[PDB]
Amino acid sequence: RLFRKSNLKPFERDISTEIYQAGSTPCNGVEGFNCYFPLQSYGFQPTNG
Amino acid sequence: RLFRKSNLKPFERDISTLQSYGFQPTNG
Repeated sequence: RLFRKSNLKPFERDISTEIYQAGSTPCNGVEGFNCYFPLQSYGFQPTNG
Repeated sequence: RLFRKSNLKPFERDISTLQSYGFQPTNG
């Protein structure tokens, strides 16, 4: 997760995966110019740092 | 909007993000 509505309390986890709205204009649940999905993936390499 | 850090100056709008609103046809 990279975006959230607010901060997270200690020992609290969240499962819901919806597009995180940041600059209004709801994106009808897809990636948007203002609102952005907080759930992304890592890229791992065998020869990275 | 129902929550904010402080009061809003006149003729100032904010786009940063908020709760949805419900309408009924047979309401008051």
